[PDB]
Amino acid sequence: IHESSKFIDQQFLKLQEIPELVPVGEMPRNLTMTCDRYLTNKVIPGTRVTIVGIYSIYNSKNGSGVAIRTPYIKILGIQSDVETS
Amino acid sequence: PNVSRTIARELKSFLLEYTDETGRSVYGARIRTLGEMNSESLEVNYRHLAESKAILALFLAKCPEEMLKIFDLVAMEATELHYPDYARIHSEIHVRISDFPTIYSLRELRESNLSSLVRVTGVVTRRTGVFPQLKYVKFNCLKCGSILGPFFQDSNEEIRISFCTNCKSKGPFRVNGEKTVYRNYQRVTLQEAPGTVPPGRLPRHREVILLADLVDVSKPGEEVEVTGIYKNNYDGNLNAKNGFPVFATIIEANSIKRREVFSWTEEEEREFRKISRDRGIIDKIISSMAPSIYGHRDIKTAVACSLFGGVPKNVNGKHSIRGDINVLLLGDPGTAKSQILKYVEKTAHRAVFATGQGASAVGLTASVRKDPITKEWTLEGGALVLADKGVCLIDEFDKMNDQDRTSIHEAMEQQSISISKAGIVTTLQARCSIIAAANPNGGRYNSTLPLAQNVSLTEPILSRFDILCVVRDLVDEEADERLATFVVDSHVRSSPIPQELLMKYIHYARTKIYPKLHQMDMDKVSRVYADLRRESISTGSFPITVRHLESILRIAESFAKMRLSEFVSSYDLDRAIKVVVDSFVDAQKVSVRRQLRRSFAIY
Amino acid sequence: KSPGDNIDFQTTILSRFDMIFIVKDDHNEERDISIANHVINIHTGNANA
Amino acid sequence: AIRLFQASTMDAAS
Amino acid sequence: PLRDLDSEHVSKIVRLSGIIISTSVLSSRATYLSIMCRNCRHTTSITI
Amino acid sequence: SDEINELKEMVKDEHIYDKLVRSIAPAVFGHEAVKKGILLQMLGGVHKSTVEGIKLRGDINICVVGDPSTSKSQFLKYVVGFAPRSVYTSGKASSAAGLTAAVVRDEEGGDYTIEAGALMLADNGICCIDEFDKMDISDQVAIHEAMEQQTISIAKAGIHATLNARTSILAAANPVGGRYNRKLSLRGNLNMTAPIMSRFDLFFVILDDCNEKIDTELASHIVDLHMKRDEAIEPPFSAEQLRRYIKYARTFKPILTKEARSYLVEKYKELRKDDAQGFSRSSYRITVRQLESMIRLSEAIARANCVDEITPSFIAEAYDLLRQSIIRVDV
Amino acid sequence: VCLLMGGSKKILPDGMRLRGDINVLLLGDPGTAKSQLLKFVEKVSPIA
Ligand SMILES: Nc1ncnc2c1ncn2[C@@H]1O[C@H](COP(=O)(O)OP(=O)(O)O)[C@@H](O)[C@H]1O
Ligand SMILES: Nc1ncnc2c1ncn2[C@@H]1O[C@H](COP(=O)(O)OP(=O)(O)O)[C@@H](O)[C@H]1O
Ligand SMILES: Nc1ncnc2c1ncn2[C@@H]1O[C@H](COP(=O)(O)OP(=O)(O)O)[C@@H](O)[C@H]1O
Repeated sequence: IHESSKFIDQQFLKLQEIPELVPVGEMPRNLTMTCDRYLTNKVIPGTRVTIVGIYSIYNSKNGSGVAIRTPYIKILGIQSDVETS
Repeated sequence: PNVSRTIARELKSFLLEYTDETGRSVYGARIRTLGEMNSESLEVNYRHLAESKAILALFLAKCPEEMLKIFDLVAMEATELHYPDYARIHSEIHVRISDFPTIYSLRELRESNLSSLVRVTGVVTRRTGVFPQLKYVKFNCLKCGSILGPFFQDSNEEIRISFCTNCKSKGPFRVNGEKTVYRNYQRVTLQEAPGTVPPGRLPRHREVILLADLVDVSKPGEEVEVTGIYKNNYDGNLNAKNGFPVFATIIEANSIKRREVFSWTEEEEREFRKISRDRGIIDKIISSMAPSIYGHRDIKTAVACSLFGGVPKNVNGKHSIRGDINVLLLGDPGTAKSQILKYVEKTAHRAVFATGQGASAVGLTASVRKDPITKEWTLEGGALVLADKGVCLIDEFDKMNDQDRTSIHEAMEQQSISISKAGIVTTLQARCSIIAAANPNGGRYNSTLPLAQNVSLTEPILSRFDILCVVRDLVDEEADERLATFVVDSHVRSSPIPQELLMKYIHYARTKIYPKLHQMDMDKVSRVYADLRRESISTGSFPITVRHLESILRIAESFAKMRLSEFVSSYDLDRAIKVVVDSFVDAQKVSVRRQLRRSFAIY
Repeated sequence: KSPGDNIDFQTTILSRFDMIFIVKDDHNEERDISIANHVINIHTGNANA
Repeated sequence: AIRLFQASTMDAAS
Repeated sequence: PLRDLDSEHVSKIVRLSGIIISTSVLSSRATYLSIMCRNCRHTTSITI
Repeated sequence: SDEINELKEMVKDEHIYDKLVRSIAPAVFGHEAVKKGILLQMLGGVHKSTVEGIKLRGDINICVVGDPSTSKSQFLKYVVGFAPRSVYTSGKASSAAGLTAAVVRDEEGGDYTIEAGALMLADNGICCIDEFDKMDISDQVAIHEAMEQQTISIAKAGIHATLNARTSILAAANPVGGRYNRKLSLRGNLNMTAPIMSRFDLFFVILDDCNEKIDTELASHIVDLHMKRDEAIEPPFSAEQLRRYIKYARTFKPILTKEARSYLVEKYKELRKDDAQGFSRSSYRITVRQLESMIRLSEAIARANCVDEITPSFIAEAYDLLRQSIIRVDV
Repeated sequence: VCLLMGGSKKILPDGMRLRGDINVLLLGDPGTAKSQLLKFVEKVSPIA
């Protein structure tokens, strides 16, 4: 029943390492984030951040194998750079 | 089966009492070393194991798979009788072996080789990121409560979890996040080393798998060695094919051997310091800076200077000026102008080669680009961002499309690249020293006309470059002698510091020391500027400006770094002033001959 | 040359702009030593800071 | 302000 | 460093820094959802 | 065994060089320059060492230039005809890769299978391209990447790669107006970009001008060709044997330790001085890369004559060769 | 200084609105430090 049910929000940020360093040879790797409720919209893309979170795992669908599971970071919580702007 | 319950014992004897080279057990030392280093990876020479008992080695040949499962357990209990508390951490030590020719290069392998241990060589190509692997698998079930406990699976199966715990159904099994432990995993596409190719056949991709401590150790653009177990696995359905039945092959890698990581160290630095004390070390270094070119004393001097450093140096709290030396190396067809900068890519810590454009990746302009195959959009820097704090190396400015030109200009100007597309909006920070190779318009020396007239690059972009190295000349008898002997000497083949200690020297000094001038006696410089300025206005335009003063100071303190001097001295000034002043001289039109006569007191 | 006429073929730019400052550098040993010495002060010993 | 902008006019003249 | 993450960090608090490429359209999840059986006409609730 | 006797018979004689030269391209009439120009590609330098380090070149390059109707193409067709491991394209239609690999994806079942193709499928050999002037910018750069870095790096939307091609490139390039322009600098005439220009040593320009003796000889020779009789015109070497001969001559590792190499220096030295003033001469420079060129030329002639450690004389031959290649640029 | 502080801004009817604040040209040969000066303004100004 959708009338009496209460819902919340979820973002899916995606974090890349600073493009500066230090791949030097390669396309720099990134991790996927999930933010619930009050951690949403705190961050504009481009803003340098430092996340405290819980490293973790989901199965998804192989783009892989065998038994490989792609990592992601559940975020609690986020302390931005100040400001930076 | 349990036959091997004999075997494991023997080889651990081979572990523990084995002594060689004046006794002094090597493997006991091996274990005791790791050890507190706690590297959980044990490495065994195949020569030793072949020597003591051959059937061991041959059972490494036939089926190494379960063999290593025999080996590692008892390796562990041995480690435990060595360390009582080690059973608690890492729980397992699996072994890398060492040396087993073969040496199947890459291309030649057949089904006779699969499942059997095989060593392979080849160049690392682009490789996937790091992923977790299940290791100990555990199931919370559903109706039958918990925890059902850890199981071992697998490489690579992870199945089938048939029947357990009440039931076994229908409240059947779902893996959980907690109390399941994972191990790192990576794929490396390894292709045949392009050097040894027989003519006409193409080097063949073959896929490598890395686990545990092996992960991320290898870097692309390096010929790597792996000692693996060649397998035809998997997935494996591949019920798609059908005809003919065909299984893919995968080298599963046990080990990695580098081609065939540098840092300063206490003994090496305490040794080191005594070398930097002599004054002539500078000249020695310059002479060491570009060995195979035979070069010039000047054009190498610039290189050394800019490569070696400067001081940033932020004025509280506003502007940092610039702490780098941008070398415009203005070449000439047939002059070494390319090769020199190539040296810099080998020696320097962080050094990047962007070529002109077209391109040899990276391509000099930060842009957010859709990824290969199907992937999310990753941000990427140009050469500039990538090379930050390091040395950016560009050649043939003249061939660059304006789209890049603006990027370089911006980078030099504000020391940062700003990117506004697509939704991503930032300023990345590239502090790079730019070293450039440029090609004069048309001929070797296009005109008596000034440098700015000599070459296409506009004057304002050029003004950003402090040091201009012009190369010449008209045919000289002796110079052609001297050169030709050197070149011929090179092709026929078929005092300066060792390259390694200099390429450490530079990094060392850049990290540790920050030289500084003292206000008291250096007022002289001001006078010098005047002495240069006015008298230079009578002939030639402009180029001189207070910028061109500042470069004096900065270059000087670079030399102060080579001296490891901690402060600026008059010698350093002498060196610098000679550098910048001769730079300015050599840019001007032939009327600059008239200039030369006042250079004497500056000399 | 005429003060305008600088930007492209058109002065209209300069018309839109309110405050236009032509800056000149001429060499005067007094002033040149002033500016120079000032910069020597700027780099370090940070005495200016 | 008048004189400041006057300096600007002096800049317009040269 | 984002480059370095061991598999021993799984389900443990890990802190790291980087630059966000992209953030995504908001989605909605249910913390409290009252449910009903269609035939049984029974009513319940699940609160996550 | 039975043939090696013939091979010996070839190396013994003092004329077999001249026999080679005259016997190369029967169809073509004279010019004597581009004969040597063609053969000396088949027989390449040491292309090895000097380490630590970067490796020397090695191989060779030529670009034939001239007013059309000069049958510059007949050479080409003769090379694709004669020597194995030779690809012929007419590019402008290269179109792109073409001279490089696709790479082929998918397969299926993992893909990363590589197309041959064009340039690279001819490896350690002579690739022949007509009309550099028609292929514009895009591919020429790729060719430069082939003749500079010596390697072909390939990454497309998928598996990154590096594939070696070590090759000689024979091109035929028509002038801006299809003519000379004798008075113009060759630098300005050929109309290809500088970096690829400086890697081709050397050009062997031909222009045809009317001389009634030669004219009569042409008409005679051509009508001869279109006559089934007499087709009796024959080279001193048969097209079949010249291959086994060459392949034999390829197995040599000519190396000059000889200190007569000192002489070469003055020769290099003799070359630039007279060519320094005026600058309005054919320069060039003469670039050190030409000193570097004299080497591979020397070793080429060593390959030719089976002689090891060569002679200062052969050096002088390569030398004069380069000289006329220069003077043709003078006017 | 007089630039950063903005100026008279007028929304007066009709829809025409006069603006602030002005413009500044630093044009001249190098050694003017103008290109550095701009970095400074960039620092000071609240949003720049
Ligand atoms: N004096 C010399 N000694 C040794 N090698 C030289 C000398 N002069 C030039 N070279 C070689 O010739 C090459 C010239 O290439 P270069 O003209 O620098 O390339 P580009 O014209 O594309 O910038 C260089 O790679 C260099 O190695
Ligand atoms: N010396 C020669 N030997 C053989 N054929 C020649 C010679 N000179 C001219 N020809 C004739 O000229 C034609 C080739 O023209 P060509 O010079 O190749 O034109 P393009 O320069 O456009 O390639 C051939 O058909 C050939 O019959
Ligand atoms: N009055 C000044 N005080 C301090 N530094 C100055 C002054 N005038 C010029 N400079 C120097 O000039 C440089 C700025 O150059 P600039 O004139 O902005 O170049 P451009 O005008 O071509 O942009 C700075 O390095 C700065 O050190």
